[PDB]
Amino acid sequence: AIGITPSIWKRSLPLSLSMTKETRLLDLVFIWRELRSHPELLRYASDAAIEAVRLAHKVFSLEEEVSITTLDQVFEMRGLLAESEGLSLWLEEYERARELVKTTGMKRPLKLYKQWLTSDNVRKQRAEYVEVALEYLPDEAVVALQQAVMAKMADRNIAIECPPTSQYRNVSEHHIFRWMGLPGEAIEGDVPMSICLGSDDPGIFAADLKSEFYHLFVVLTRKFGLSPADALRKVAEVNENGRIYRFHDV
Amino acid sequence: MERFLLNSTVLLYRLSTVSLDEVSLDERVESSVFLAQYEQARSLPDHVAKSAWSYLVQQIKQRNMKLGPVAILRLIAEKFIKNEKGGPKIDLPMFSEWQTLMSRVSCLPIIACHQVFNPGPASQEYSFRWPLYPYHPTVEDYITRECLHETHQHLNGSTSAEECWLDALKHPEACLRDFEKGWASQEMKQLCAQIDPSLTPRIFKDRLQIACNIREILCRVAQGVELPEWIASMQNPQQLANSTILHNGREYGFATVWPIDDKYSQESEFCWLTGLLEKWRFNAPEGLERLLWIYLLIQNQYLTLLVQRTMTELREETEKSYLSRFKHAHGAGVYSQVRYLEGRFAPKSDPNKMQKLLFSVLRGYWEYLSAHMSMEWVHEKPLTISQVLDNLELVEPHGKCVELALVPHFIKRKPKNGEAYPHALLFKDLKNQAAILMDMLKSEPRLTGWIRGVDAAANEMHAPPELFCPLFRVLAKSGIAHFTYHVGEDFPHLISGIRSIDDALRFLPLRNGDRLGHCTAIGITPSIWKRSLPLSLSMTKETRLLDLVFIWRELRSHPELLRYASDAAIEAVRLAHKVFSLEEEVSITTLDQVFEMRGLLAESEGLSLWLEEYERARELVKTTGMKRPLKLYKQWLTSDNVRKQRAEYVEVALEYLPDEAVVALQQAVMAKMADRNIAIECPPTSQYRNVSEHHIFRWMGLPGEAIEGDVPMSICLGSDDPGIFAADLKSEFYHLFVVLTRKFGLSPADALRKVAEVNENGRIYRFHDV
Amino acid sequence: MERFLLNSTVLLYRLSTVSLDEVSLDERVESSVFLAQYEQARSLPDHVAKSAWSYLVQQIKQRNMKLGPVAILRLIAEKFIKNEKGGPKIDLPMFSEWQTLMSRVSCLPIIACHQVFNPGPASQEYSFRWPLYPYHPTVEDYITRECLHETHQHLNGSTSAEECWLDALKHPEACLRDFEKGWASQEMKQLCAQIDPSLTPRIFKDRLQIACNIREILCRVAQGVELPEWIASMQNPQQLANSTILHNGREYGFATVWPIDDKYSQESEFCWLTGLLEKWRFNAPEGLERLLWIYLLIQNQYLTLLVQRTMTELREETEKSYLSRFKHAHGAGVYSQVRYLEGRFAPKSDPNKMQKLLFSVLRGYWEYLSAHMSMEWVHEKPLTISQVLDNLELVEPHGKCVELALVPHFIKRKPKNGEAYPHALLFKDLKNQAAILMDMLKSEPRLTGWIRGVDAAANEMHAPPELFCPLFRVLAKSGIAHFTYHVGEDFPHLISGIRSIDDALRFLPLRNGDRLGHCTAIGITPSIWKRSLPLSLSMTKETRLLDLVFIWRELRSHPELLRYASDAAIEAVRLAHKVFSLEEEVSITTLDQVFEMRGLLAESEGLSLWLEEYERARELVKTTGMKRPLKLYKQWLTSDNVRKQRAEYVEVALEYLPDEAVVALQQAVMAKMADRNIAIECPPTSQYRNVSEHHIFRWMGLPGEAIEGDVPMSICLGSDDPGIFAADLKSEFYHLFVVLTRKFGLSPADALRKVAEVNENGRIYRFHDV
Ligand SMILES: [Zn+2]
Ligand SMILES: [Zn+2]
Repeated sequence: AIGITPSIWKRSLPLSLSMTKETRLLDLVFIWRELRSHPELLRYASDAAIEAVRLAHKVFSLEEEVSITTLDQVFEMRGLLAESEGLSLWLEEYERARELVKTTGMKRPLKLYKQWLTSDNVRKQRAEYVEVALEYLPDEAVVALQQAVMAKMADRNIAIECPPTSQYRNVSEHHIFRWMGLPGEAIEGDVPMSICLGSDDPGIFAADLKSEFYHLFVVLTRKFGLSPADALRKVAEVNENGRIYRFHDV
Repeated sequence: MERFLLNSTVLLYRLSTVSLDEVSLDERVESSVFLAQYEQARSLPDHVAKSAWSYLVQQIKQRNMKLGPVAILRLIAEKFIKNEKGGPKIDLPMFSEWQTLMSRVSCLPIIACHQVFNPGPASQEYSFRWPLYPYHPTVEDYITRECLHETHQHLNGSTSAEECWLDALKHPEACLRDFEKGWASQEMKQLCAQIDPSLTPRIFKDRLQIACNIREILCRVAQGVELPEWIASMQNPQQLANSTILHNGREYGFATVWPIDDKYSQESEFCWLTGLLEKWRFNAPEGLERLLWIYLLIQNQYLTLLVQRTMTELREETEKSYLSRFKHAHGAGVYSQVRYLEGRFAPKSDPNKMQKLLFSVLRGYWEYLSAHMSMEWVHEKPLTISQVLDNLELVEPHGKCVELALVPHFIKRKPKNGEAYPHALLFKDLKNQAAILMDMLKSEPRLTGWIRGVDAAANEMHAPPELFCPLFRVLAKSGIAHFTYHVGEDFPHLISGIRSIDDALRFLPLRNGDRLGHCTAIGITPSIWKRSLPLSLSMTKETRLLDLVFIWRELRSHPELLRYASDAAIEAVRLAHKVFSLEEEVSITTLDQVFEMRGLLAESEGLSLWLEEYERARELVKTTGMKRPLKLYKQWLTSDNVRKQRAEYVEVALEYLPDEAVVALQQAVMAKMADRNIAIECPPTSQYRNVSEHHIFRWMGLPGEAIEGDVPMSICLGSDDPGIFAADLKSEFYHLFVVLTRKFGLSPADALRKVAEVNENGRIYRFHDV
Repeated sequence: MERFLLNSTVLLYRLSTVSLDEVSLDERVESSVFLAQYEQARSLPDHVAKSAWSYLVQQIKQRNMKLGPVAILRLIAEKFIKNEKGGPKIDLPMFSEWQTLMSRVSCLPIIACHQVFNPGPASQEYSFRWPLYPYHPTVEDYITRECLHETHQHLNGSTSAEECWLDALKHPEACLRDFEKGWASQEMKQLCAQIDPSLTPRIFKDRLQIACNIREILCRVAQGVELPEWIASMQNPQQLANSTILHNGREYGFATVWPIDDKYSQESEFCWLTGLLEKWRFNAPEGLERLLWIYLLIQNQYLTLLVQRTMTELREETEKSYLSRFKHAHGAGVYSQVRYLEGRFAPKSDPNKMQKLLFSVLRGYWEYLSAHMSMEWVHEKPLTISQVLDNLELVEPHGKCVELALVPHFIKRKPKNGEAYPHALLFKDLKNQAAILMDMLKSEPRLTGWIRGVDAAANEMHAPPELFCPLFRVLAKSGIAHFTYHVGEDFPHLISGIRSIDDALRFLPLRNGDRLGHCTAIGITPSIWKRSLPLSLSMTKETRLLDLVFIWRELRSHPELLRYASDAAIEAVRLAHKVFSLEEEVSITTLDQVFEMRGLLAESEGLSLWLEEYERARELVKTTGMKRPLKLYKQWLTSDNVRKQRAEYVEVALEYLPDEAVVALQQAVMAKMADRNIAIECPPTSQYRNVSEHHIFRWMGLPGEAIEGDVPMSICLGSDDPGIFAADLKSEFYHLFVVLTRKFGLSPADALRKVAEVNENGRIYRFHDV
């Protein structure tokens, strides 16, 4: 999602895509969170906030007023174990909710999250479907969200295993090249992200890590015009990322 | 300085009160002229006026004339009118000054003087025609090829103020009846005091009678008929205030015989004036010249009062005023000057009167067409709307004649002291008028091909756009295509006007190709909008709160105006706190929710074709999260405390928002209008010294007038000048051309392109049936 | 996802095979929908489809509807159609999606559903009209002022595919006859398998009969007539495959009484569908709703097959199809929407049939004109072409109605196994057709004012342009002004298409103002021409050699492409070495000499009006130095070895020439076209995902689509969409306007200017008599 461009992500897709209300609300909250500080995307942030409050109004069947701030509070508690205190080694996260229920000001987020978890009406509304326009956010805004997630990943030093894989006609349109920073594929505000290699091709017989390495080398040398040395450097950086971020015991 | 001798309350009073044998009135004409100039054009620096008057006397004395109407008219005619090509025309460099003069003086005496003292070739028999235009071959060729399109004609009925003078003389007692029924109104008392302090209905009547009697007497001398004996008894102009004069024991009437059957027609007036000036070519009797002066002064005063403003209008409910309207829109040639004419009329609350008005309009149109094409007319003498429509169905849109599109008005009135909700009784009267219109359209479906549009004109502040939304929706379904609504004309604040335009956009059912109206609030610059205005303007709390919400909505996303958006939000929450007498906390978000429901019918569910918007509120009341907006809106509609607080007043600084922020709001509304493809009918109109400062040029994109972030908006033309006599669509087209060519330096071709784009917008956004 | 419930082979098979009392078919409708989506739009990522179907069921269930044709049609109508101004229209933002939908679904059921569940004002009596357009005042004003011009109308005869459905129902046995006579053809077997694998003529016939019977039954319920008793016996939709149903011992017919005289007319279809949906407004019987579903599916499948494709065409040889054609080109108003219409028809090999077709066309045109003007018609009832021409001579080009220009086709067929020279028998059949045409023009010289042009359409690869040059020259002398020839549509390689256009330019007798055709090869970019193509494309050796010679000719003078020119020359010499089985040395110069003689008639001198080109070769054989070119061309024409080698195949790399070189060739052909003032009729059409990638925008010069060295080429418009039902010139004009305004960001005025230039090119390069 953070490698595919909005340009080549909507190529044979219907002008309206239907999702679940829970995903729609969470997406609106995420848009607000990430575009609050963007001076050029404040309109989109505000519209996302307004739509999020509205959709929360039915999803929760709320009669009162719920602000985007308290919606954010509610949705930051998704990491809590459901059956902790609101519904040996497991003891820590059994009580992890106790700190939350101790905070005197965490009332309405807590009860709202409990409705989100247990209420049959809220669960039916969560499974409900709603339509979203393909151009709900412009390409610029989608790229801004992608680059924000990129920056988060780079800051936390989280690597991305990228094997070669529906909307790509040719392999030269793959997002691995955008991540590797090839001219014409990288976008202005991109951030390097420590891509690692993986031998996983969904629709091929008899694939190998060497096969994918050679495929990347061939694409780089023939379609991007890179010399063998430069192409080898680019593929080797990803391959070495595999070793740097290996899980093996040191 | 010549205008002050033909339009002056002081001069009229003096001349009408002193005896006709006084003689030697130069001192007093001069003093009254200076008083009139101080009252009307105060900014003359007190010595330019002295010098201008000295030059005027010098010209009169050198040319061996006497200070009087004949000399003044001769000077004006030599200065403005010539002969070129066909008939008299106005100088291109002098047309602007001529228009300013027409705002004070009637053109017919001047044209008569021109025809007498400087006639054109004695081969083109001149038939009087108003108004006088300049000549430019490019403009004439463009008019001949494309014709002119009228989209805004609703000012004095739809006729020029100059035929209203003769209509008043024809129906003096109808005019007196209207004046009295309306002089009880304060608005009117103030207006009468501001024009002529000691006017009153009685002197109004006396002045009308004096004008009629003077017209009769001067017709006698124009024909040269024997000066009847009772003229000797006539010594003091006040004697003419009455229907008869008493010479010795007997009461003689002033009436005489007139050549033309209609003695109150502008042709008759022109003939009489031409004869009088021909007889007085070399000199005139002092008393009769003073009578002519008094007649001209009375006419000009009446026209001033009329332009600055039901029954006299009812008298335009025959197939005569409309026939003259169509003949006038058509030029003097075979092919009409005006192609697509929009005809706006007030809808009547009586079905009979409505059928009446519509039959009159349609039959006048049919007669006009019959005078320009020959065809089998089915009913040679239509008597009913059905027969007139049978006749009109045969007319093809060849383009020879005018094509009519009728648009009923909707007059908005101020809310009254006690009603269920604001503008309840107004919404009612509109409901009954719309019901009559819909029953008409039913009983005659063919009337949908001639009634194309419902415009809501009248004062902006008296009813907001959100009140007309249910009516416009219901009419849309009853078969009324195209909608119009006056917005941005008069506003307590520029932000208020911009907000009104935005509310009209986002509440009215305006479809693609619809037109709004003047929309002055998004054309006038903040620089030239606060030029003689107090540093603080007072508005109503409801307008203040809505303006703050609008500012927040439009400047949320502006990185450079976030401070103003935040302050607007905070002030909006505060003002809502008293207006609603709320104890709890209301956010700007819920305020926005509350104020997006203004388009709902008040008596829908919170207080056949009407069923849809009777239940339109049910969706709102179904949404579980729309509680507090709903109850708050109900308080806004019904609560007596909230209504009193809404009518309360609060002060706002003139620089509450900087020029940059106001322009940003204007450009946001511009972008909305361009996106929805809504056109703006812009006629020429308080803060503009010169016509070159008009916002039409900003909209047209002239360098030095357009602002960086402006958006084109599809301006259409309209012949509506509030303060002129005898204006026309051709006159306004020529005025725009003259301003563009002389003040903006544009070549004739470029100026013609710019004016033609607006004119063609009239055709593109016409309401006529295709 | 709604399109897969109205156009689906799997759904049709399932619904037509299971009993009418099965009930509860949701699982299966869903599974068949996913199969249809995988078969048709494969690129949906397998979960977007799941979600879309879930949303569809959610909408149906919330609005208390049952999964079926009524619900699907209601959803589509609410989503696409409204009421604005006059009659229903499509959203401007939704028009592109509506066009894509029209490529799969018929519009009449959707318009009926809109008229039932969301009618406009009850004052505009709606008469069904196809297709549905969007509304924009600028476009409507432009159409009213300038009208639209049709230069390319040759796709399904000249009628939309939607009336062909009713024509098939009217003549089921004619349609069955055509299907069988053509199902023996391989091309057709492959097409039928690719659309519906198990189609066969027998199920074709059964489906037509089922559609007819369902139409009769549903007409009964639309009128509400007593549900005849034999409906109970009807249990399985296959029972409707036959002309009669057997209830108990008896055979009952399905026919009933119909209100309108023509029960197979689109008005009758609309009336029946409107009545059915009105009766089923709230619910419908499951069995009858399934019958309606099956009818819609059968209609859509038939239309898909028809659009993706003699006798049924012969049945359009009356003065009915042409009269409807002209009435449809004319709008609903007094003045025609289409001004200059080019009418293209296949020339018949029988003089009787040709006279027949032409009398039908001319009489339909005369009837259309008689329905719009009143004049002394000489022969009130013309019976012969001479009488119809006597009638038509009185018609002036005022502009009220359409003006017809007839253009006979020339269908090119693939060369056969054994003939004297390639396309000998084809050139023959063309010769006989041209002879018939010339004898017609002789026996009636006035027919030259109505037959203006000989177009050669059909598949490009089946006959090269050089074959038609003698025919076009002879016709030019027989009195046929203007010539047209399809080029650049389908090519084995982009270089091959560009070469074909160049050959057409330099061999056909195209004069100033002539038009070529699609010319896609010089509009499609090399970037978007190789998107799903194999890295190697195989062509014939003759095309390969000609392409190499063309590359050399065009890149000789290019300093940056000299390497490609030299390689092309070397490869051309090599390939000529086997193709000609030459032992000696042949240079590229003599190869060029050989291949410039392709315009010569084969049987001239190397193998009355025809005399000129019979001897045209004598000049060549006179030139002493033209030996080896002549003998080589004779080998090229006659030698069996050379002909076998010509039909041989060879592989060419997709990147044989770089994008730069291909663009250089395209721009060279562009420059040739601009110099010779040859226009390009560009209708909207495999490698384009979205319409914004069409080459018409490159030709129009939009930023981001035009290439640096492009040359304007006088593009004209044409209403020819290969894969849509119910398309129109107005529809394509609006589609171009919508794309320009929404995808390229152009203002309405700029977009209108760009589309208007192409439209006006249609008038400038019209073939009509001046
Ligand atoms: Zn107005
Ligand atoms: Zn074609």
